[PDB]
Amino acid sequence: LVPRGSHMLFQNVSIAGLAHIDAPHTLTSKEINERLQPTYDRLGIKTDVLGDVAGIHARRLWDQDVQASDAATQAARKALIDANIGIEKIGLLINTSVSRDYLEPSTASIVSGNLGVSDHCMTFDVANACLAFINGMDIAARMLERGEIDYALVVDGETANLVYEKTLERMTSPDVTEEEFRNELAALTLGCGAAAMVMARSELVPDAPRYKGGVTRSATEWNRLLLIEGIKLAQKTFVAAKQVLGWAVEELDQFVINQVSRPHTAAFVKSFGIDPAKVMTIFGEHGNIGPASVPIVLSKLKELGRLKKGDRIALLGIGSGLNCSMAEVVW
Amino acid sequence: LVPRGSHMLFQNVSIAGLAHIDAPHTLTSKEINERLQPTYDRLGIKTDVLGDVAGIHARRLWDQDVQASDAATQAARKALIDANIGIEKIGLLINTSVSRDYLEPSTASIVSGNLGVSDHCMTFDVANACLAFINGMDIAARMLERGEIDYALVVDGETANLVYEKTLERMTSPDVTEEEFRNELAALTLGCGAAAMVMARSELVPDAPRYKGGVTRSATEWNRLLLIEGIKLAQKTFVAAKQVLGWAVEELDQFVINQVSRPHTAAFVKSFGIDPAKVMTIFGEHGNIGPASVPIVLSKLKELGRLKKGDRIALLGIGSGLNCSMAEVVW
Ligand SMILES: C/C=C\C/C=C/CCC(=O)[C@@H](O)CC(N)=O
Ligand SMILES: C/C=C\C/C=C/CCC(=O)[C@@H](O)CC(N)=O
Ligand SMILES: [Mn+2]
Ligand SMILES: [Mn+2]
Repeated sequence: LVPRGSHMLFQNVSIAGLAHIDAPHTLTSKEINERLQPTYDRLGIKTDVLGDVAGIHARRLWDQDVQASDAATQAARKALIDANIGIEKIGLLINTSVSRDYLEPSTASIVSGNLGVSDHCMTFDVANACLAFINGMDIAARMLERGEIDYALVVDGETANLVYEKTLERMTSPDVTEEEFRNELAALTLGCGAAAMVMARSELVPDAPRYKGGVTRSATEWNRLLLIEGIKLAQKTFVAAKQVLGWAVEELDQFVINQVSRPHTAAFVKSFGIDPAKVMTIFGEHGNIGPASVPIVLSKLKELGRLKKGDRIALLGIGSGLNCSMAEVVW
Repeated sequence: LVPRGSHMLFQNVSIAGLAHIDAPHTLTSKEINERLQPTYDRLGIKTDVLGDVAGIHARRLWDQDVQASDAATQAARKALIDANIGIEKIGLLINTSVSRDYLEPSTASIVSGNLGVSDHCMTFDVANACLAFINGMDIAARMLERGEIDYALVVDGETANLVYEKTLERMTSPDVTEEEFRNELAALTLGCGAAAMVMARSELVPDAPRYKGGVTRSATEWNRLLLIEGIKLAQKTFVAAKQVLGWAVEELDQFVINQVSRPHTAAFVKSFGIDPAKVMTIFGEHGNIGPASVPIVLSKLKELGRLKKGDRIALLGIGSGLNCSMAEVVW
């Protein structure tokens, strides 16, 4: 009768399985710079924007022409093994990546066809920049909590090889200006990789990690500056999380944050007073893997044995929109 | 304790408002053919594939460079007027179109920024070829039924002007073959338009039309032939609808079908024995408006006064994937 925050949390949703793929090919910003060196000179910038401003040593790329669906399929296979279940159990598959095979059909239907889902499995894509994986988890959770399905797959594969090729080669043309060159430059922090998660009704997977859900706030009036507005949005979203999830910063055990740049992380951790030891980071070697960053970090934590039963894990993203979501997992 | 179909239907979800935009510029297939006539000759095809095989007289195009977000925004404004509510009531906005402004941010966040949504409004895109509008209605319904929100906007704007321009001009090049030309040709059945819907909790809008929900089946192994497999998927989806919604063909008052081609409609209506008078059609003058087709047809029905309290309306789509969804509205 009387609402309270805790009421809209999910009670019967768990994480049954989780996997990630690291893309194989390391590319350093050293190599990239040396390719860029003559156009650094030409325009006359002595600053190493990548290594020094952004703090990115290197990112990973695919070795072949891997399509988003290919990478998601691979991660999906691993996550079904992690969960110990066959594909015939899956009732929903959502694809959440920014990289997409086609305008249509959906990338989800391609991954579904690859894995061999049943004729009962519902499939669609969600797009929301870096927050989409959290969006897809929530959409699946609502079907699970209702009892419409028993298992769901949320997948995300990212490719940046073609982005680099076009952009690297603009940023060595004689006809490029500075406002041009500086804009294009952000393209070169992006990285490749993939992640997948199997979610389930908790009674099917007793004592699996629990997905409680979370909150979203937006500042779509905004669809130096991005950083400031991002932090302000995140502060407001943190209040909403206090109100629903009962969060205090000191009671949380990990912060799984979308992975952008050393300054952006720095600003985030200071502004909320977080112990940086509770914020695993991968941008400096993997670059920014977009919406796949969050589950990839969570999967790496699990695998390095860094999580334990009862840990409170905060998943959080600030994304173009602007949008900000925060959700809790209890390991 | 014991499941039954009716259990997973929505009890507290209504349609509060509905609007469509027709794109202004008529283009006939006559004109298009006369532009194509010399390359009909060259390859030596005496068949009028558009007018005779597909049955499309004409489609509508935008007069200016209208972006998907622009068209959705317009339809959205109309639907909020239809519903008699301000944008500050909206807690969710989902964009379901195939046409997209950017890889990111989401088209939804752009429409949201245009309308002026509150900082509480969650926004994201869904992509699933022609079925997405039905997918977005269902996603919103689950949030509404739970009580997470009170009002949602589902929007869809489609643009095809640029598709035509590139394609028309391939299909007049000297270097085009027949397998090429025939493939490209399907591009020219597509049309422009937009639709928006306001959904709400039923107690907020007493005696509004009721959204019950529906069912989905897939044949993603398939991600002349498409037609046959489509009908077979639809027949299986109809069985699922019988099992959940209790459908019989004769008990339904309208069939709101995604709008493809005269043969595809024909095959559909015969295979299920539907009275063609219960299947409003717009493809012959508007072409195929993709996922916007369904709500656009529903909006036209309402406006021509063709629906009455208690009418059972079947929304149905067969889409690339292959996927098939069917849902019920009770007017
Ligand atoms: C501090 C606020 C900024 C963090 C947000 C991320 C911006 C840089 C990116 O990584 C974007 O691609 C994220 C996105 N598109 O949603
Ligand atoms: C009879 C089965 C075929 C009907 C399906 C539609 C195919 C033609 C189109 O209109 C596609 O664009 C639909 C789609 N992409 O989901
Ligand atoms: Mn290599
Ligand atoms: Mn005109």
